[PDB]
Amino acid sequence: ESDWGKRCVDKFDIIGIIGEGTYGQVYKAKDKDTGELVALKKVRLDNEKEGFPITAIREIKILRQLIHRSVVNMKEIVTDKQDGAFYLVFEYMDHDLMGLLESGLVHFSEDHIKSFMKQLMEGLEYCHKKNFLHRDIKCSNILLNNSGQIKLADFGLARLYNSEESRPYTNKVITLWYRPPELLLGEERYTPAIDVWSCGCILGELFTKKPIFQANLELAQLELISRLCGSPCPAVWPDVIKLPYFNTMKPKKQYRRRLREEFSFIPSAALDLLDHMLTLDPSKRCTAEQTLQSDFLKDVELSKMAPPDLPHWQDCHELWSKK
Ligand SMILES: Nc1ncnc2c1ncn2[C@@H]1O[C@H](COP(=O)(O)OP(=O)(O)O)[C@@H](O)[C@H]1O
Ligand SMILES: [Mg+2]
Ligand SMILES: [Mg+2]
Ligand SMILES: [Mg+2]
Repeated sequence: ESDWGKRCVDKFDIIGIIGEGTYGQVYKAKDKDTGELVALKKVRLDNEKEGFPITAIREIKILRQLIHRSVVNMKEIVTDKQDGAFYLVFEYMDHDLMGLLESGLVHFSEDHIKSFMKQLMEGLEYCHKKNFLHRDIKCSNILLNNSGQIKLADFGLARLYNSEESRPYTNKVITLWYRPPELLLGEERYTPAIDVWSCGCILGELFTKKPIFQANLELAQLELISRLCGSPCPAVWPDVIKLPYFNTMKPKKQYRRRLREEFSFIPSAALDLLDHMLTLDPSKRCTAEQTLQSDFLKDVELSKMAPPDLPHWQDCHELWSKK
């Protein structure tokens, strides 16, 4: 169906609110004609000074350019009854990574992690190849269904990136805990590397079940990053002295990288990949394509993997986890 925007929201049965969204609520709902479960993201128009939100417009333009298994795919746009909000429509996903981790109902085996990472990275690689930067990777933006299928979501901060030559981009992107060192240090002409750093944080978080860098503020965050990955310095990161806040934001002692010691409990192949993902110099950081060729992922056959043990009776989304 090419003919978007005309079908009515009342063709869906609204089951319940699953999210609080930037420009409207997110609903679980059911298709009355097909019986299919969907998520509806509301876009409210009324009382907006500038009408339909430029934010949703950007996301819509990006979503429409991406078709991949591991990336959220918007089915149609529907309207409130007329004569007024729109609703973006997506395949319903039972959970997101944050809600699950927080539920305390789940445990992820090495095999589960491999499978999740394989799917996340293939989604990410696809986006990068299309010249999109995600810029908001975090647990709450990764969706998982009961069949154990992963989808990268929330393209609300994504943008096109110039692969041919460098361009200046917005710096305060990515929630702080997942934000890479070059951004904390004020880079504006950054790269798809920023997203891979976010993913290495997820990977580590899957093993410890807690976000691996948890600070309030930027300087504090850099210090925590320094403590694990080593201080940023020219010896490992020559270009670092060119960054705006390098002198201003300086860690507290000149730390050694102790990533491999701190995460020794992790399997060695996972740990290689983690090491590479959390490499401070974005130009040395592995690409999304590189992660897929790693020991940890290269031989993961998805068809041959058992779905994980996820609750089929509770939908573990981030909003739920708070309530
Ligand atoms: N297609 C979907 N299926 C199931 N749940 C979803 C879907 N899209 C979003 N959600 C839930 O709604 C929450 C908000 O969605 P999102 O796209 O992340 O908007 P935002 O973070 O900008 O408010 C997500 O954390 C997720 O838990
Ligand atoms: Mg989100
Ligand atoms: Mg968002
Ligand atoms: Mg590697």
